[PDB]
Amino acid sequence: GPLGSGETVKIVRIEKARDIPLGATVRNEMDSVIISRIVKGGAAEKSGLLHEGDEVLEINGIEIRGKDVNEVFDLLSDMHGTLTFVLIPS
Amino acid sequence: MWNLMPPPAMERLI
Ligand SMILES: CC(C)CC(C)(C)CC(C)(C)CC(C)(C)C
Ligand SMILES: [Cl-]
Ligand SMILES: [Cl-]
Ligand SMILES: [Cl-]
Ligand SMILES: [Cl-]
Ligand SMILES: [Cl-]
Ligand SMILES: [Cl-]
Ligand SMILES: [Cl-]
Ligand code: NA
Repeated sequence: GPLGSGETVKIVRIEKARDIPLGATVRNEMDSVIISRIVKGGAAEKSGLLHEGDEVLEINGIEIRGKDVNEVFDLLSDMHGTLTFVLIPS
Repeated sequence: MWNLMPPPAMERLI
C-alpha cells in the first residue's frame, strides 16, 4: 500500500435462492468487480458479509475479476445454493 | 463541472 493489492482475502459463504437475486449490486473499476450497493432485507444484507468497496475475485471457482458486470449479472442469474465468494475487503 | 467529471460506473444487480 498504496501500491499492490495487499496481503489479505476474505472468504464468505452466502445462501442464494434460485431465480432470486442475492441483493447486492456490482460495478467495474476496469477489470475488477466491486460491490456497490445492498438491497434492504435481501440475502446479502442479512448475511452482513458483503459491503461497499469489496472486490469480488471469484465465486464458486469461477474467475470473476476481468469480467464486465453485464457478464456477472448473467452468471449470477443462473446460480443458487451456497455461494462462496473470495473478496478483497474494502 | 458537468463536463470534466468522470461519468458514473454502470451498476448491475446480483
Ligand atoms: C438443495 C436442493 C434441495 C435443491 C436443488 C438444488 C436440487 C434444486 C433447485 C430447485 C433449488 C434448483 C433449480 C432452481 C435450478 C431447479
Ligand atoms: Cl496498484
Ligand atoms: Cl495488506
Ligand atoms: Cl476479513
Ligand atoms: Cl432455491
Ligand atoms: Cl427460489
Ligand atoms: Cl433470498
Ligand atoms: Cl441490473
Ligand atoms: Na437463470
